[PDB]
Amino acid sequence: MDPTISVSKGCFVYKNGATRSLLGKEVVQQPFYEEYRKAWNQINDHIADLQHRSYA
Amino acid sequence: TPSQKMKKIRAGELSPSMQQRTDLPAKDSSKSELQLAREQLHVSVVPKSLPCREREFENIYAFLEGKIQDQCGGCMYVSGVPGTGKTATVTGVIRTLQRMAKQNELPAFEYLEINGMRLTEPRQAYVQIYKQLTGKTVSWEQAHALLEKRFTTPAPRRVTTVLLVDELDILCNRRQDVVYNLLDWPTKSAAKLVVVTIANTMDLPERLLMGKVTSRLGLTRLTFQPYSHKQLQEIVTARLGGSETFKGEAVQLVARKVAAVSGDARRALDICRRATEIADTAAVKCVTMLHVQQALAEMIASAKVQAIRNCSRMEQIFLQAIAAEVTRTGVEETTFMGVYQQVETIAAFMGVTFPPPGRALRLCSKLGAERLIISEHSRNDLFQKILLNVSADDIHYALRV
Amino acid sequence: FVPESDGYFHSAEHEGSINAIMEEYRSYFPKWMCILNEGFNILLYGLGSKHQLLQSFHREVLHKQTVLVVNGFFPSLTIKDMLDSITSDILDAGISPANPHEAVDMIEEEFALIPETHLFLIVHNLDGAMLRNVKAQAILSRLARIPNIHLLASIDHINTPLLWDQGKLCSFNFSWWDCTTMLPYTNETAFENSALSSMRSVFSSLTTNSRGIYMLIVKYQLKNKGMPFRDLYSSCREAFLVSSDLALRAQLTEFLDHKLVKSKREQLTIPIDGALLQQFLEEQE
Amino acid sequence: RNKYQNARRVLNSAETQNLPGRESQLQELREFFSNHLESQTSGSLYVSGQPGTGKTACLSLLLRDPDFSKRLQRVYINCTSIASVGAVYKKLCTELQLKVSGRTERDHLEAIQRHLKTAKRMLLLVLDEIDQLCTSRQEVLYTIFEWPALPGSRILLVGIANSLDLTDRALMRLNARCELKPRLMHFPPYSKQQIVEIFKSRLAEAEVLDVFPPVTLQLLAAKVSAISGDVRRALDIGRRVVEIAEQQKRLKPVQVTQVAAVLNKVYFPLQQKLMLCTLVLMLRNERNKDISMGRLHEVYRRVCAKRNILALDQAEFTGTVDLVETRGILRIMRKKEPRLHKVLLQWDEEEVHAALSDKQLIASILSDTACL
DNA sequence: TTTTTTTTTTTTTTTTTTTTTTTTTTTTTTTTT
DNA sequence: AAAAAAAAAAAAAAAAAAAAAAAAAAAAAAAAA
Ligand SMILES: Nc1ncnc2c1ncn2[C@@H]1O[C@H](COP(=O)(O)OP(=O)(O)OP(=O)(O)O)[C@@H](O)[C@H]1O
Ligand SMILES: Nc1ncnc2c1ncn2[C@@H]1O[C@H](COP(=O)(O)OP(=O)(O)OP(=O)(O)O)[C@@H](O)[C@H]1O
Ligand SMILES: [Mg+2]
Ligand SMILES: [Mg+2]
Repeated sequence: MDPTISVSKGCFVYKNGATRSLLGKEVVQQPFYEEYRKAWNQINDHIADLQHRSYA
Repeated sequence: TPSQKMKKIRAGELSPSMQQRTDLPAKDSSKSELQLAREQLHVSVVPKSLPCREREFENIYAFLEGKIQDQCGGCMYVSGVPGTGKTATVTGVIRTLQRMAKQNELPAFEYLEINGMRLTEPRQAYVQIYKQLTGKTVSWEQAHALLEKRFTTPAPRRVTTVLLVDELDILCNRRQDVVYNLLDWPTKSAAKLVVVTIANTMDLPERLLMGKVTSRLGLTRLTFQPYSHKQLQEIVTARLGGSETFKGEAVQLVARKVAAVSGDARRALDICRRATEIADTAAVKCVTMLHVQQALAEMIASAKVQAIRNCSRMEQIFLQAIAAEVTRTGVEETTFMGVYQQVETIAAFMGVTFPPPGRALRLCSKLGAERLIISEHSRNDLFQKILLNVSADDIHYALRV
Repeated sequence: FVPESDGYFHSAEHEGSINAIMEEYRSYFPKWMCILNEGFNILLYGLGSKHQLLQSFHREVLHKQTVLVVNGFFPSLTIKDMLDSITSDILDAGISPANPHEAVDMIEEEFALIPETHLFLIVHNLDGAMLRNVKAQAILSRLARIPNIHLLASIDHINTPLLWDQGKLCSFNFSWWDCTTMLPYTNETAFENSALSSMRSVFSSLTTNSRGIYMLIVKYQLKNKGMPFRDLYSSCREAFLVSSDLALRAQLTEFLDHKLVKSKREQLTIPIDGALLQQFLEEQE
Repeated sequence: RNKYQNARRVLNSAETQNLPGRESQLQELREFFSNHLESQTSGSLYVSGQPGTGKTACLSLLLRDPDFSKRLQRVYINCTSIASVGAVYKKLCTELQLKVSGRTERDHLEAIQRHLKTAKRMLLLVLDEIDQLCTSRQEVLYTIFEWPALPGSRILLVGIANSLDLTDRALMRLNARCELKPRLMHFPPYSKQQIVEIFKSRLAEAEVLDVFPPVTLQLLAAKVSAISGDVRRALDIGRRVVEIAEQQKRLKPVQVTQVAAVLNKVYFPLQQKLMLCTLVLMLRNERNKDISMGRLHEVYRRVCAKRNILALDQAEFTGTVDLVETRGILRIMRKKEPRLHKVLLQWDEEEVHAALSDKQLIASILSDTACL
């Protein structure tokens, strides 16, 4: 059938350079990603500051 | 450094000797006749020619002489209740064959012996067999690999090796790989291995051995039956020899009372020694039948009447109450609360007062430590379960009469 | 979905359709990469088998990434295998400790030291036969919280969020996707967790004495329409079929080895109806 | 020296070169190996049979056959001589002279998997007594039986075992795929005529055919094929016949009376008598087979009170019951306390009455119902 | 620069703890009256 | 609806597997000369 339908194992490692920012550059340099990153970081920092001022 | 000592111990370079006496031992001229009979009646002094085991000697000697002369190897299984001269007969056959091999009447052979009860694991059997060929102490994996290379690979001139396995049922486990390896190595042609296995249970190969292991164990069996009273009398009379320290009826009384219980030879040889030590105190040179009856009363003991006779007053009242509660409710396992109610009844009948329940638990713990009763931990008071370990007629004999 | 409670109290064109369905689901893959980039996890909950869809996602998209594919439908899977796999094969840190939460602590402390090193893991049937306890879901939700480790998973059972509380469901920052293919469950249901001919094939390998013993058992069972041990031992001893009683116990243990007669408490009941036993008794004549 | 010793030598119960009872099975295995050598395809095989049927003999004969010595490389592994279930990979590397980084079982497994993909020669891997590789999850046996499904592998493996349904009980998941299903092969137990031909071959191997007339061979072979059917018992009884005839007579052929006495061989203290009589009485006069040691001893004390015999105490009675259990008559269920051990009789009452041979005593015990 | 000593890390071996199998006993379900 | 068997499940003992610790062995660093 498949390479991963082995009767012995359950887990399959496809390690490619693992040792002891997922998207490409063509999506990040688009302006909507930068605008979404700025807006989400602004809203998250404001919510964190409100929670700090509540808990202090 | 002691690491050199352990390096030479694991390699077998220094012998494990023992400390010696600062005094020289006694001579046989300074001993009495009763001391000489006590020394000959020791179970450790095995004779050269065993009485009553001549047919078993012929059977084992025919098997081992055939397996040595045919240069093939095989397996035998002897069995019987303890004290019936199994290991003594097998090692006597081995000593006779080694005497015949030292005088060029037989092909030579190497005799290894292991005991299943001198090992902590069955895998350590491999450590002992390899310790009897070379003398080195290694791990069991390396020892098993070296034994496998020795017994599978043919190499002239290989000599016949007779392997004795005492207490085979201690080598049997869930997987049965040590016993399968010891019974599979004779089946190969390149190994001149003769495995003689000694055990107690007669139905051992069909009870707890797998089908391949009892398939390789074979059908050549030998059963060492227990000794009758004539045979125990002949054993003890041959131990005493030309002395007259024992009577002719004292040996018969020991034989009749030992052959009816177990058929053991160690029991007769220890009861005769105890009779000798009793007769040594009474300043008589012979062992009469009264010393034998005293030794048979002491060695075949029954001291649960004297224990109940030597208990205190409240403990004997408690022992009456457990039996009365067993009679009343019918069942054998009684809780502490009904036993304490019967305690109050019996103590009000006798007119004496009893301790509170906290000290009645101490009486119950004292009787349970001595195993006159079987009791639980006292953490669950008034609901702990009590069995009467002694019989109910024993209390009514110990307290009435 | 609204289940009505009263029932508890009173108690071709298909292939082209599936091809269009799979092309529609293969359209969602750059959106899945954009969603997995922002910290969410992917959960699929359709009817059919989502094995091939996740495998094609691993081939077509995550071809160069560190991907641990876990088959949750595997009946001999354990959390020790997955944690040993992450600590040993990806991180080169040997065997994970026997405490699994300590192993997840070790994995978080080791993935904190390597940013821009993302471990993807694709779990077919997250509700699998060895992941339906609460501890394995706690370990998987603790793994999914790490910003380096990303998760895709399949859901097939109907009672799956009964073991996800709100802490596990906030650790599992899921993005739920309705990937309803219509593929049958061939790879998921094939494993170990999901006759008179067998009796005749076992009876072919018997010897003569075992044949007579089972003949006596079936003849008594069909005469009296289980049987005791004593009358069976007397019947084997009168026909000289056995030497002792322990050989009968060995032959009956050999019969119970092959599921031919059933022992009870010794009662010996053959667990096949009387009519097929009558046909088998007439078969030897 | 003489001919009884020569028969005792040549029967031998050990490895032989000629296998007269296994002539269709060896040809079937030869057809298997030839069809997988000429087509150059891999395959699993599972041989199973009763202990003593000739499976190891067939595969050890085919592993010395020179016609398969050039085309394929033969590796034999006995699975009882391996230190662990996960250690077999290392032994296989030891059997294949592989170069491993080592010191973990996964490295030996990856060395085997790298060897099986680019091997210059087809491998024949025989695993004898494969039931020792069965465990809880059985990762090792499922890894071994999957090497036919490896990409480009040419390994063909034989697994030898005793149970007919090992691959149907402990290897069920391999039935999920038709490729990974091992081909079954059962070795049937030997009939009467096959054991007669084995005996005649072994006796003609050293020209000692005059010692055995045909009628004792037919009687012994009919008895062995009736009871068990394996050739180890056949050679053991055929050797015990000549080793009782040699010790008895010391040329006279072995008659039917001596093999009859050998086949009837193959196929008492007083307190132990009073123990067994009391257990027979308590099993007769009560439907409850739950008999403890204290409950048996309390009836035994009354029994020896009625015979005017000084009975043992509990401490010697327990040893008496254990010494009767060594004969196989009883079975003792052990508990926390020795009073609560459960004695279970495992013989018929006719067998106990025959083994005692003391009818005037046991007839008096069973008439003494009042002491129960 | 070469040799010998003492530290450090790896690998093997033994011990202890946890898990798994196996036997026994109970216990809730099912059939008969 | 109760009495009695019966199969399923729990308790417990016993054996094995795995983890942990301790010792042996090999590699590395630092002193001896
Ligand atoms: N026939 C005999 N003649 C003289 N002494 C005997 C005889 N039989 C046994 N003994 C003595 O009794 C002891 C029995 O020891 P032995 O080792 O032979 O018993 P065993 O059957 O091997 O016991 P176990 O089965 O417990 O090992 C021996 O030390 C021996 O001195
Ligand atoms: N057909 C035969 N002809 C002659 N001898 C045979 C034959 N078959 C088996 N034997 C003898 O039986 C022994 C081999 O039996 P084998 O080891 O093959 O049985 P097995 O099924 O492997 O037993 P187990 O299952 O217990 O391992 C050898 O001693 C051989 O001499
Ligand atoms: Mg002994
Ligand atoms: Mg074999």
